[PDB]
Amino acid sequence: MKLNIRAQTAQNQHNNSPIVLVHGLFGSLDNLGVLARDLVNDHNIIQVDVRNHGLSPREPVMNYPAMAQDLVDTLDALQIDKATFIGHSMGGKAVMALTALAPDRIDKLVAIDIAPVDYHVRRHDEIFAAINAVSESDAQTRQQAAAIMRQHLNEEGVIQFLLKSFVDGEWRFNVPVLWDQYPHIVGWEKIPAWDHPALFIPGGNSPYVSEQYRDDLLAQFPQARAHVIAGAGHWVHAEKPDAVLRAIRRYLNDH
Repeated sequence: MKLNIRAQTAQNQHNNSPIVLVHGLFGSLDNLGVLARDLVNDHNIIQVDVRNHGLSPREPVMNYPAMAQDLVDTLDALQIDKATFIGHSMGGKAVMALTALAPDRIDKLVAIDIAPVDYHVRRHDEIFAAINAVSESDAQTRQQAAAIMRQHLNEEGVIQFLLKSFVDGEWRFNVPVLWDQYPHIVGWEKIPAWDHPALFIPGGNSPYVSEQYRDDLLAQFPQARAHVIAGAGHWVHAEKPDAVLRAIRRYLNDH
């Protein structure tokens, strides 16, 4: 289905393909804004809210072919034939899945701290507990919500990231569905090889793109290029946006 988006025209015409930015689990279209603010200098930008996030529609189904189709439907809605896609984590998996569903609609591809693999672990139980605790309380403001979340989480950055989706005393993301479909989100459906250069940007202090996932990564992205950002965790763009942008532009210029 069509997604909620925020589009901005390039400040300068350079004959570049437009860039679609796709956030990760519990995120919203504002999360990759730091990248959009730089890339809009020479590209039309489209920031999307993934289904069940932000102000995009809710749907009980949450799998990658579905998220990939949403991207196609969104491109069709904006009458864009082909675009470069940049996705973080879950968003990166949606973009990678798009290569299998509609390769002709993709120009270049950037996957931030994510590998095309089923991680086979639960990594968000405490986050779900914090989210539910906030909902069960009488918290209305982000300050009140933060106080409760700190009782479950000790990573202030994660708490603030989640709170970007706490508005009018309600979570923007669809909690029951993200919980129910969680295995499919941390999971993956293997795809055919995409024989085109693809950029992967892992955080040096993150296990999302470690060596144990390399064989599977290359089997699906034979021409994958990895640019590890030293001293960065999972939300690489939030910690080292400059380093991420340098890697992105080097790839986009493909000299």
